[PDB]
Amino acid sequence: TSQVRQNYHQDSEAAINRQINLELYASYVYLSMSYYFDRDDVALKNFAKYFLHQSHEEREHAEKLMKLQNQRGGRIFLQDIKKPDCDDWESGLNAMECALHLEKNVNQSLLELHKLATDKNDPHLCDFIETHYLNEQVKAIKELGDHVTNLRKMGAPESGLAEYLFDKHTLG
Amino acid sequence: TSQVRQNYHQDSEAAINRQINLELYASYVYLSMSYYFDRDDVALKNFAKYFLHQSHEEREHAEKLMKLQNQRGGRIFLQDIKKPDCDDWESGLNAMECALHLEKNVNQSLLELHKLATDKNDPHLCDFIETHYLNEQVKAIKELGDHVTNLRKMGAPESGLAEYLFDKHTLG
Amino acid sequence: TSQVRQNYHQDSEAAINRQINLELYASYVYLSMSYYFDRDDVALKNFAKYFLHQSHEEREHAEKLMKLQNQRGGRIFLQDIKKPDCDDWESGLNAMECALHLEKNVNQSLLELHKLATDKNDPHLCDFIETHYLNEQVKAIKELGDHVTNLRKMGAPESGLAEYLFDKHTLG
Amino acid sequence: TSQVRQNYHQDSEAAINRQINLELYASYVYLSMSYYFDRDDVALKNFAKYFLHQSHEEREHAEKLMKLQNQRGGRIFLQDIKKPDCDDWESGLNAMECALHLEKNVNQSLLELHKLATDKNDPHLCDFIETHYLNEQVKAIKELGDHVTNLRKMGAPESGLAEYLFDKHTLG
Amino acid sequence: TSQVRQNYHQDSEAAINRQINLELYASYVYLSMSYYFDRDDVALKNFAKYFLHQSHEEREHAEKLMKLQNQRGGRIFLQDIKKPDCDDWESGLNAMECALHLEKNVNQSLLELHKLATDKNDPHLCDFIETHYLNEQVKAIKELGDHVTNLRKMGAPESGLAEYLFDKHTLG
Amino acid sequence: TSQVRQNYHQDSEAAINRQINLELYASYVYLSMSYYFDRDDVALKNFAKYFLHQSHEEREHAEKLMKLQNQRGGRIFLQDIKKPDCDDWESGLNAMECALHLEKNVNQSLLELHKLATDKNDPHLCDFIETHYLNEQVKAIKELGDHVTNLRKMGAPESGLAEYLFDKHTLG
Ligand SMILES: [Fe+3]
Ligand SMILES: [Fe+3]
Ligand SMILES: [Fe+3]
Ligand SMILES: [Fe+3]
Ligand SMILES: [Fe+3]
Ligand SMILES: [Fe+3]
Repeated sequence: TSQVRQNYHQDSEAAINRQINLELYASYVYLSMSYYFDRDDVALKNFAKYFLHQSHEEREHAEKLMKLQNQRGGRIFLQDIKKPDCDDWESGLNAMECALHLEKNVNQSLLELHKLATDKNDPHLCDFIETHYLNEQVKAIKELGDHVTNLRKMGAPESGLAEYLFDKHTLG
Repeated sequence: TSQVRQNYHQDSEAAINRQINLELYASYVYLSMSYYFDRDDVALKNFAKYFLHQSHEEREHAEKLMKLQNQRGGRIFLQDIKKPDCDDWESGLNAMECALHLEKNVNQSLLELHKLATDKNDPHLCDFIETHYLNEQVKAIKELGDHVTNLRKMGAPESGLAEYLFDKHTLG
Repeated sequence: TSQVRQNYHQDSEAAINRQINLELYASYVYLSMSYYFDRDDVALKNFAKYFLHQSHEEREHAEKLMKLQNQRGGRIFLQDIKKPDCDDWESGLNAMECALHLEKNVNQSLLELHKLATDKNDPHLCDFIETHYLNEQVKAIKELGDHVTNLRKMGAPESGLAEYLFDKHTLG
Repeated sequence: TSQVRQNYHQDSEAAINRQINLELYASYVYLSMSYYFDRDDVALKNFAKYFLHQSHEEREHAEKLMKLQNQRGGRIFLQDIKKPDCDDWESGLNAMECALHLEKNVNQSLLELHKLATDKNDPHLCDFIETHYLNEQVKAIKELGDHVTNLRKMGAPESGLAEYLFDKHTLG
Repeated sequence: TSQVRQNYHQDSEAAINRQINLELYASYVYLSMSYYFDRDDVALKNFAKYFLHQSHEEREHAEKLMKLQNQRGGRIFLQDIKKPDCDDWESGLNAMECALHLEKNVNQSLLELHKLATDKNDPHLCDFIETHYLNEQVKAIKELGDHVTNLRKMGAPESGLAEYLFDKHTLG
Repeated sequence: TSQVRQNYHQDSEAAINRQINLELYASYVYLSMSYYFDRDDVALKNFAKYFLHQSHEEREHAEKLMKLQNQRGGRIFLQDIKKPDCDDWESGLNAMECALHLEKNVNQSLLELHKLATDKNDPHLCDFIETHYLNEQVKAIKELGDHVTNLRKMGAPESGLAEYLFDKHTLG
């Protein structure tokens, strides 16, 4: 046992280890997306910048979870990061839609984790997810929904003018 | 009676009290409009900013009227602010059209008030409405008519590209 | 349903809509109070400034709640803002006492809302009320209790010297 | 009763009063430790600086708890601060080990207090302990565990070179 | 024996250890006083600030005595800090009166200590109490007597206006 | 085929895709290493900082390779990032030794890739590996060999003083 461990269930430690894997996978998906819009046949530079910064943020999220593990006396066990479930992302609209789907998946995993903490009487873990994850996620979900709405309104995916214009004004 | 009251008819005091209620209602309508364009299914950020600043201005208008009441020795009596007559505002064009309709309603109430002052020999009240309200209103009406014209020209409400583009260049 | 809605009960959405109405009413009460102390027969300038800034803060509180509604995929439904339950507020002490009463009413509505979130497993809403409302309210209640205590000590409401002196040193 | 009291159980008030006593005792223990390493026969200047700043922090923690008591309408009742349970602290390693033991004791008292708040439906108190105490404590526990690990690795307590070197590089 | 001990009687060492306990108790009394005037039913903010800074000063006095002990080769032995002899301090005037009483108690303990040094031929200890304690105490006693005089003159404790006014102009 | 593809063999494209996977794996190994030295039972803060920055660099290396793929008209295909082959890294010396082993593995993969380019007449790819990878790798290998030499000289892994001292002076 760790000399610093206090009120840290094995279930929580394990759930944290799984959260790290999911955040790392999310970063990989966004790195796939960013470079999709770097192709000469896509060329949406701002779409690429968006998913690159999202990828970096997800990595920061994983590194914060790993730090918490170490601070709670839990032991970080790492697993394989699976390949993004897609390689060709089609339009910018489909990529935003995929991103929303993945963010709502993380938020749920995070909510399930907050429930575990609430069920194991882990007030510190609760505050941590509330303080550093929950609202961030609600904020990403809303940004993506709005991106998706505007893209659909401007006529994307069929209007390439829209995706290009969306790139210059919003993502730009 | 107030020790500072001089040439202030009861009719004017009452008309001022009613003007305050209308300005407060106008602020509420614009607050409804601003948050309509904050929805994930609308996402017109600049439309939201426009109606938010309009809401703030209408509140300033009410507070100036309340100050005048106190300065003229009139007693401010407040009434219930009714709920904006709409909750779903549809397109950005419909919201601008509603805003014009409400501004022309305030200007008329203001003109009727200027008539009361002119009929009660209240030169101070007259200058006040002339100095702080009338032209402001003519200026809002013209800005809204132009917004409405450009939106209709660009193809709004049916062209979402137009509303989005209108948001980025004019409201933006 | 909203594309961004996740773990957001109808009860919570409705409770948020009601919280917005109460915050808007609180702003109206403080606007009534501010202009009460702008009368020539009252003339407590700092009392007026206090309740004006409180009014503005309550409006900011409502606008933050409306933003949260939009971010959680809830739909903002607005209701009529009732007239402040008083028009003549008597002394500065009575106004502070009314303000305390209304703040403890909001805090309770907020606490009841935090309970609903805790009962619907809404950790995000919980943090939101904890992060942006609860302590703020405890802080307002304490400022008002202290204002009320000092006013009663200095001899207010019967000592006009006290209310005037309280205005210059504390509110001033 | 206090005019500002709302949702504040007697149990919580009492638990807060006891938390204040423990934080004050912790400050006394750290003041004993700081001056232990100021002796001519010890002379670990940085060890002294560490426990002095820790002592000051614990005092700030008590003063924040006393402020919360006053803000919640609870009445601060103070008890005797017991003498630190030790006078000679031996090596720097033993002092760090004592400090860890005492920090894990405070964190537990804090966790028990968070449970009381969670059991009395005190969301404000909950956030307060989460916001200002819990993570701070997890952070102190981890800093001390690491200090203890490095000291044991470098060969302390038997190697005076280690304690001296630890003083110059880490505490220094 | 300490390698640095020279002309340091056991009586002096013990008297220094007792002086430390009294200074620590004085700090506790002032911390009780400071938070008394932070209550919603008292609300004398400047009275609170006064006794808080006094509390901090008394702690500095104890820490200087502990440093001297270490420098003279004496060994610091710590005892329990008793609870302030009061919990409710009534008026600001009574608190000042209590503070004077406690300061004259410390000065006497300090004078008795200076006598011990003069009787044991400890010129260094003599200068230390003369240099860092005696005049400071005479200066605190005079500030408190003057505070007490002005409070009694302005009509305190019965005039709450006085205590409030005293807070804004002198303590303020 | 891509409209920008010219002198880009399928073998090279595939070798680039494999290089990306290896660089991503290297980043994962360094992230495992960094957090190993963040444990309370390890606590080598500078060792953690070293492997964290190395992890970031390897990610930059992968992202540069992905950019080159897009610029040469090759299509990025991503595969699963395997879990670092170790979870407990033992001493700081073993971690450096592992890092050397992995860097010499990447350099070889890079050299094999430079051979493929030289064999397919791809002068651009050749310069790219020469310009951005080869020397960097020779420079990392030498830094790690030197780190390993100094650690072994100072007595690590058995001397914890050495690892701690190595952390403060070199990594520090
Ligand atoms: Fe994330
Ligand atoms: Fe207006
Ligand atoms: Fe509010
Ligand atoms: Fe503490
Ligand atoms: Fe003193
Ligand atoms: Fe690399």
